[PDB]
Amino acid sequence: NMFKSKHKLDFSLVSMDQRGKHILGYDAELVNMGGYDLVHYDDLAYVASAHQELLKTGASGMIAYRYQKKDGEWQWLQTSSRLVYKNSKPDFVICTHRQLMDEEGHDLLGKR
Ligand SMILES: O=c1cc(-c2ccccc2)oc2c1ccc1ccccc12
Repeated sequence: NMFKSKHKLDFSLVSMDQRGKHILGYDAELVNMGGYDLVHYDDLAYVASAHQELLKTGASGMIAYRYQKKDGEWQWLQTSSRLVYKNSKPDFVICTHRQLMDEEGHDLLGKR
């Protein structure tokens, strides 16, 4: 139930596992989709704090949030993020996701 993806430092998508493409339901549309565009409104500030924590410390722990698929439906995801460096400089973002059920996302939502 877990899949990986790679993003630029603005979290625009670069590549994604074929497992994740089947869940999200979007390859041609993957490069046109910048960051924070398909994240739920109630999660944008919390999700942006993980982006700040990623750039500040180099890693972001598992956080639960809602992402919109192609069908318009919201998907509960929990993602851990790590940085890839090019000579000590941050280069890309590597994310590890896990597809969650609605009850699983609600339980992790109540932990923050
Ligand atoms: O909306 C972006 C896309 C993605 C994303 C996730 C799964 C599939 C495709 C894009 O997630 C994030 C985004 C931006 C900031 C994030 C911070 C922490 C964790 C995830 C973030």
